[PDB]
Amino acid sequence: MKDPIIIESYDDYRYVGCTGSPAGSHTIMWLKPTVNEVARCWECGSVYKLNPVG
Ligand SMILES: [Zn+2]
Repeated sequence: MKDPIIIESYDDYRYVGCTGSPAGSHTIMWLKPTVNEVARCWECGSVYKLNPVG
């Protein structure tokens, strides 16, 4: 929940899709960090972050 993984957004509130890793580890699933915030998986359990990017 610091800064684990980056999802390049261009919106403040956008979703993510992971499969665990670039190495295809689990299924596919969908989360949403926010510019201020973070979000956790349930399959890999990785936390993911949004960026302030415009
Ligand atoms: Zn995952």
